[PDB]
Amino acid sequence: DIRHNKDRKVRRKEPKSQDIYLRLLVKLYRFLARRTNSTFNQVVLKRLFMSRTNRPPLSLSRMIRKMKLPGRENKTAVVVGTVTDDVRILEVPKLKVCALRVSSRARSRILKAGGKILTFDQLALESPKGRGTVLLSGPRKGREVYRHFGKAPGTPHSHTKPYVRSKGRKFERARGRRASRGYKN
Amino acid sequence: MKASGTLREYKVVGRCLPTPKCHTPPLYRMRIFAPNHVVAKSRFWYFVSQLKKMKKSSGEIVYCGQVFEKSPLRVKNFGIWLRYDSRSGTHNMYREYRDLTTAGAVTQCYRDMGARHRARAHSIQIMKVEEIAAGKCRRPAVKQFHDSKIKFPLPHRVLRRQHKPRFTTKRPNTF
Amino acid sequence: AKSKNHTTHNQSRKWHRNGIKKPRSQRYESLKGVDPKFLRNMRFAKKHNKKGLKKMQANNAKAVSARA
Amino acid sequence: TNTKGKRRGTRYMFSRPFRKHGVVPLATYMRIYKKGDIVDIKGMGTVQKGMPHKCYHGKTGRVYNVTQHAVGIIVNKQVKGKILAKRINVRIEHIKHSKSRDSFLKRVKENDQKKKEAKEKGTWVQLKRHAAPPREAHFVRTNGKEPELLEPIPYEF
Amino acid sequence: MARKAGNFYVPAEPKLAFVIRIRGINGVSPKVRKVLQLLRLRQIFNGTFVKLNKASINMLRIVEPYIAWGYPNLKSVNELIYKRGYGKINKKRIALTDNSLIARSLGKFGIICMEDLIHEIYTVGKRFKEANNFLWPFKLSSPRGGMKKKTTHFVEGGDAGNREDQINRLIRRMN
RNA sequence: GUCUACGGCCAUACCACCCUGAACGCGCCCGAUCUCGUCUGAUCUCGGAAGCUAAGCAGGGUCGGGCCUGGUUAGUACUUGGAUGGGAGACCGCCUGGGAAUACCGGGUGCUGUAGGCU
RNA sequence: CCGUGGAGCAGAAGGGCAAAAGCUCGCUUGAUCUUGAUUUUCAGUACGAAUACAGACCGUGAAAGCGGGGCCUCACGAUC
RNA sequence: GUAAGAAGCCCGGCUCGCUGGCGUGGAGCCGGGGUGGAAUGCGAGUGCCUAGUGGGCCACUUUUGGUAAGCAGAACUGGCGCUGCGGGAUGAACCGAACGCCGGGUUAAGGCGCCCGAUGCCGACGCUCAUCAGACCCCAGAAAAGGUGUUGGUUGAUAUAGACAGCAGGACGGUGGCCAUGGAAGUCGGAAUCCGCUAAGGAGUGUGUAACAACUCACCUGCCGAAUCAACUAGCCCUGAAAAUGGAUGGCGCUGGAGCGUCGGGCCCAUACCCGGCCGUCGCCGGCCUACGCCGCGACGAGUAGGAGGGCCGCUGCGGU
Ligand SMILES: [Mg+2]
Ligand SMILES: [Mg+2]
Ligand SMILES: [Mg+2]
Ligand SMILES: [Mg+2]
Ligand SMILES: [Mg+2]
Ligand SMILES: [Mg+2]
Ligand SMILES: [Mg+2]
Ligand SMILES: [Mg+2]
Ligand SMILES: [Mg+2]
Ligand SMILES: [Mg+2]
Ligand SMILES: [Mg+2]
Ligand SMILES: [Mg+2]
Ligand SMILES: [Mg+2]
Ligand SMILES: [Mg+2]
Ligand SMILES: [Mg+2]
Ligand SMILES: [Mg+2]
Ligand SMILES: [Mg+2]
Ligand SMILES: [Mg+2]
Ligand SMILES: [Mg+2]
Ligand SMILES: [Mg+2]
Ligand SMILES: [Mg+2]
Ligand SMILES: [Mg+2]
Ligand SMILES: [Mg+2]
Ligand SMILES: [Mg+2]
Ligand SMILES: [Mg+2]
Ligand SMILES: [Mg+2]
Ligand SMILES: [Mg+2]
Ligand SMILES: [Mg+2]
Ligand SMILES: [Mg+2]
Ligand SMILES: [Mg+2]
Ligand SMILES: [Mg+2]
Ligand SMILES: [Mg+2]
Ligand SMILES: [Mg+2]
Repeated sequence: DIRHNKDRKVRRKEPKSQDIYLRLLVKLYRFLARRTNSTFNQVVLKRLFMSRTNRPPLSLSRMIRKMKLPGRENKTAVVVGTVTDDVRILEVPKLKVCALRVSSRARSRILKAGGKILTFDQLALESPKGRGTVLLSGPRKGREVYRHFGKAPGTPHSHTKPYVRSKGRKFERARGRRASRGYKN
Repeated sequence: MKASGTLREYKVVGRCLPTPKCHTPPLYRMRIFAPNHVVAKSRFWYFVSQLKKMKKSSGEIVYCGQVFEKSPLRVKNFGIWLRYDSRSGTHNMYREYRDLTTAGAVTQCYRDMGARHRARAHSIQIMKVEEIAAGKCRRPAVKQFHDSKIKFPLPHRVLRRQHKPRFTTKRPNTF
Repeated sequence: AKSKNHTTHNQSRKWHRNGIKKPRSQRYESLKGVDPKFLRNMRFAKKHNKKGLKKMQANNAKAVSARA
Repeated sequence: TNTKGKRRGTRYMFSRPFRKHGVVPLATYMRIYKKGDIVDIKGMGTVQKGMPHKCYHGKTGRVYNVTQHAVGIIVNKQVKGKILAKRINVRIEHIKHSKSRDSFLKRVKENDQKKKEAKEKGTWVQLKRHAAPPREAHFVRTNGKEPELLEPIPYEF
Repeated sequence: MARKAGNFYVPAEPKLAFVIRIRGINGVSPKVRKVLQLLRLRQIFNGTFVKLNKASINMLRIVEPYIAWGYPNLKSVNELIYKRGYGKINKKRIALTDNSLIARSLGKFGIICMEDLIHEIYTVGKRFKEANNFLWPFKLSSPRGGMKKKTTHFVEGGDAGNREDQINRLIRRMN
């Protein structure tokens, strides 16, 4: 017949967190994505099940750049996860944004520009089908854990940052990193 | 080949596909004994491949028809030509049978070959089947019946019903 | 204590369990191993393109838009 | 234990064919090889400078680099587990064009010509290929000649 | 009209063939297991319709020892569509009870009714692939008369082989 | 219908013998002062134009030898898959598909890419 | 005079070579520097060997070109 | 091994320090227009962590060493180990077939005299008699050779111009011929080998004599009177065929078969197939009824080492209740 090794979908359908507010958000967005037949509702429901790693914190300057693109004048920026303040920029536009657990340093920086922010329940009350929205997400591969990954730190094209106890001289440098001692990668 | 049950006569005509080098093939015909038309066509293909450069892919069968006996009510004598294959080597053979139908004579030939020589139907090639007169019958077992006013009893007839009156006070007379 | 030396039995099954699919074919595969002179010429042609492109190509685009 | 080598077991693979020895024909040099064309690899014994490995003999691959006296070919070599796209630098003495790509180009040219020509006439021409369909019902002819009877020949040693 | 002039007439080769799986699951080579999976014949004693082409003929010849294929009849197709008819509007096997089930999934081509489905199956044309793929592999029961020499080819006296006109007599007992 | 110069295929066009070659051309051929090199102007190099198709060369012929192609060998030797097929084995037959070569016989034996001189 | 490789190419064999890779002659060290990528056992790690390039200086022939060792397949070695 | 398209083709224009007679060639970029391109089947791609393993064996086929091995060593595929179930009496690998718990029907392989379910069919054709019958891949026994024991076949030769068998008669002359010698007078030897009357007799097929004699045969004929002789070939059976506790078609037994070969119609049952109920997993989901709950449909459930999830299974103690 047919093998049963890939018949079970490994994706998760229930948030492992026990946060009551997150549970209520899931209970609301599940009904929305089930009824309104909105792919935006579907994807924002799927992004709520994700873990801490799959929900990277989007910075403020990245969202500034994403909103500065043409066609994002009055559209609402939606970030499933935490948006953090950026100290590298000095001036910010109106920036009407809806996110989850906005940092306090960015709270004042956004409220002083004149733009108003709102939460996920307010977003659902305002635009159920998700009209006039831009879904943004932070750098998922920007995590440091993804820099130690690859094929192997021994192949001549590794650039994979092998695990080292302490960084400096005489620490994984002699045999396999230079042509003087042994070989070069 | 199985030759299960009774055999059947099939006239099978066939020719190669029309090729640009030459068209209108000679359209060779054969007379095959087989239980059904499928194995009839298979045996025809086998024989025409063994005879000439013809195969099932490069050739085709035009017509395959059941052939009925021209006189099913007449007792006839048939001379069968065999090209059978034994355990040591293959040999030719001429046999004679007495039956009403050509298919019946071929069935008798197959059964008699399989019984007397342990030759399976895989290695039996029926070469020629022709009705012969009583004067050209060389076999004594068949020639002993070409006598009018033939009379013989049926002595020591079996009971054939041993188990219907399985328990009885009788002893069969058998006469 | 003689033992078995080398066989390749029960290997095609192990391979076909995961798959022997072809490598990922993608556009713009790579530029490694290419002639260094050719690569230098390509870099020069790419970096000197915007010097004359944004004017003559724009004029030709306006011309063909006026044509159709 | 099998004496792995660079040219082990090519006694008949890298040898020149019968009655074809001597210097290389000059036609194989004047052939043009550009980047992206599909070519074939066939090891030649007349020259031994840039001959490929015995595992790439008879392999078909596309060209990714061109130099003075050689070409760079991306060949899909099937290692025990998977397939690797390997870059090989082989001279032009062992490389010839692949007629499969030429036939495909001729077919696509015929197709884009046939459709461009039939668009005006409005006839939906069937330019898509198909397998060999079963032949339709045809009428044979015997012209009065009786079909010849075939009989198996008796066995004779 | 051809036999009047003493000339034979050959019909066209049937463009549709019913294939049934005969052998089991375990103990099969991958070369034939892949073809059995591609023919939608996974479990034993199930049958599907195949459009006969140069590729399909060789695909059936590759797995000949594990299949029994033949040329289905109109009544056999009717029975297989009515009694054992199951279509998949989604990844599930829904029984064919109402014409709306066919008109919703396959009505975009003009096969709204089950009669249209039977016609498209028996008169293979431009929209045969979709109609054949919409039908779930026909799960057939075991035969009544008993299969003779399951491991042997039909020509030798078995059942696993080409049964061009004799496959209907087996379909009558399998369904 | 042909040749020369440069070439692709590299014996259908190579080998041995025998016949023909008008007008160009190829060459044979006549001579070592300069360029050049050997024992030798034989060979390679600067001077030709007294004779020739004797030779090379180009065509034609051999119930020619080779080469290519096609029949025969032959659905024959082999071979993919199958059987609770035979035989004690060696091996063989059958079903489904593909299908070789030597003997023997018959047919051919150069086609063309660019520049040029002739009838 | 015949002579298609029946000799020779340093050495065990295989492949390859004829105005040649064989013998002779004349100049010569490209058997020298440098960074990468690639092939071969491969875990596609290293060593060894080898391929095609590129950047300077030279050899050779008139020149196109060839040469960064031996016509090719072995002739060789991490840490400290 | 490659290709069977939109990552492709046609068109126009720019860049090059690459190459270069040439606006030449080749790469890169931009711009607008035109997807239906062999069949069949399927949802794919990708990242991280990672236990166990690192002694294997068997089978069809191809093969290396060996005389051979249930020996050692290889290639593809399958199986056991990782595996139950129906047949092979018995069983690791054979034949079917793969495994949740059940009811009905059917079947694969195999079988239908009794053990033991089903031939208790008025089953068909033919072979076979053993004082050692025979009875189903692996599998558990056998060869060369032989049979005037039967049953088929082939090549041949004779016979009303009366054969083959049987009874009876003849079986002579040249010539006790040529080489031998103690004896060879057809009969121990070498080479030869004819002739005449006949109806036929062979320089003679064998027995015998030291040799001669004698019997007998090839050959012809008399009586009877119509088929017969010889050599091969292959099916059963038989000889060939001898091992040690009493004993193995599984046993009883079986001979107009319960044996061998070819088959027909029925019948017997597996965890296999079809229909239906129930349990669980997965997928698709349905509803604003513990949402961590409540439903609906479809397809699948075996498994050592190992990896995960659930437990309203269980033991002890602590904070709340
Ligand atoms: Mg499982
Ligand atoms: Mg997994
Ligand atoms: Mg080991
Ligand atoms: Mg029944
Ligand atoms: Mg001088
Ligand atoms: Mg001088
Ligand atoms: Mg001179
Ligand atoms: Mg001359
Ligand atoms: Mg002359
Ligand atoms: Mg000749
Ligand atoms: Mg076989
Ligand atoms: Mg040598
Ligand atoms: Mg040699
Ligand atoms: Mg250089
Ligand atoms: Mg051992
Ligand atoms: Mg072994
Ligand atoms: Mg174990
Ligand atoms: Mg397993
Ligand atoms: Mg098992
Ligand atoms: Mg059992
Ligand atoms: Mg089998
Ligand atoms: Mg099996
Ligand atoms: Mg049951
Ligand atoms: Mg059975
Ligand atoms: Mg009973
Ligand atoms: Mg015996
Ligand atoms: Mg047994
Ligand atoms: Mg034993
Ligand atoms: Mg006998
Ligand atoms: Mg007994
Ligand atoms: Mg199941
Ligand atoms: Mg399980
Ligand atoms: Mg408790």
